[PDB]
Amino acid sequence: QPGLTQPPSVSVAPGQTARITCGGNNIGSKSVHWYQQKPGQAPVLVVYDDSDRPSGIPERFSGSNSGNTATLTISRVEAGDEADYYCQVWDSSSDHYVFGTGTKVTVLSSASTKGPSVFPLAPSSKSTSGGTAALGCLVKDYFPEPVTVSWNSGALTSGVHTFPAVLQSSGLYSLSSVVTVPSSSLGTQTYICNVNHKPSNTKVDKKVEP
Amino acid sequence: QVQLVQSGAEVKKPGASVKVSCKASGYTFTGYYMHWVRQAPGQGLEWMGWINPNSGGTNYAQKFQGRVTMTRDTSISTAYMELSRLRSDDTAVYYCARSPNPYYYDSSGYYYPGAFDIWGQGTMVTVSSASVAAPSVFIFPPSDEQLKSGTASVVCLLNNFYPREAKVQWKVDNALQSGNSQESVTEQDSKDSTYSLSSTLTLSKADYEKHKVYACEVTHQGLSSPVTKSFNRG
Repeated sequence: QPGLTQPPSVSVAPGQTARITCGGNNIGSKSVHWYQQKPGQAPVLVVYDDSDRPSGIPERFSGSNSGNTATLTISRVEAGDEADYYCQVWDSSSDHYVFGTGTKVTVLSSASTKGPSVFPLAPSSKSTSGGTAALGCLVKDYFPEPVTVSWNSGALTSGVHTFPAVLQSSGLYSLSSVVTVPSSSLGTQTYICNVNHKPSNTKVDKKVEP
Repeated sequence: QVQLVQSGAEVKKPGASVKVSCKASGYTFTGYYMHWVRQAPGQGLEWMGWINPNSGGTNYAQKFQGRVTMTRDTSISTAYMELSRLRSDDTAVYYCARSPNPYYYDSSGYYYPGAFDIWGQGTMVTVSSASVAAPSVFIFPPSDEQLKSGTASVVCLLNNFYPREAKVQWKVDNALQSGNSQESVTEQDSKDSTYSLSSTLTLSKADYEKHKVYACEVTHQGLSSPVTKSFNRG
């Protein structure tokens, strides 16, 4: 356990309590600092230690630690709490500053867990002018994150570009996954997009052709 | 009020060296340690090191030990960080964060040694080794099944372009669109070192039938004149 480890992602609905964990050696006997970083902004020091927190910072943020684990507890989560969170420790013996791996937290729309609807992105015009054809999959209206999307069950990793998701106004996610191949290949062989969405325990396989 | 102001965004090349300034205000410069900590896009925070403005002394991490030098000017109350022998994975946002000297208790009331109580706004630093390339713009009309769903989504795909900076605008009946489309970008850093962009313009079916014509316009640096890709029913 050389560094500080945190769960990569935590999601919670408004009004709930979010508990973020931090792992390390002899952390309970140490002071643990928690920083918050909203998208495109600088980190801010949220919790120095336990309930000791800087000026102008909500009483809902509280710190804790026992043995090898520490915990940032966010009581009554609000939409504004949606940001990345980093635990941090200082070893005064070797004068080392260590951050955590980071925890992306999200405030849910409280929408029902929904399986994705994958529509085909068919090439016709694009194939022609380029000398290279772009075909794809439009994975629409799923919740929550994430989905994994392969092509031909992993038979090709060459031209595939899997884009990040976006949060629609419906509170659901839209995903795009494209791949580029020559027209010659486009004519003869089959192209299957394989969508695997764990949170709904479903999966779809869609055929993309001329 | 206490504030830290860093130098503007900078663009460099592999092998070169970058310098970043940090201007402190609203407090005693010599009373606090000044740290430098960076983060790569979509990565975690990584401590680079500290300088003590009062004595000028420094302490670097073992990773950056040889390449980085942190200096200071007390007169203008400014700290500096220089990174040499730059490579591509040094591409990151660089923050300067203040941390209380354990030997200097302040009248502020909040004695927080070991923590970074104040952060700068950050400085963007890019290392390329990549030529400037125009996008490959493709377009996709909505699938028939999606039309059966009642909604329609047209997709604009800008492929293998450099740099990130690009403009996308949607035209229905030669008319500019605002407040409908959403977009996303992927950085492939392996070979191309380029960014691919997916834009999705979403309308209802009714507007889709009643409007009768669709085009996607894109303006980029690497291309001479704005490229428009068009498509329609038929």
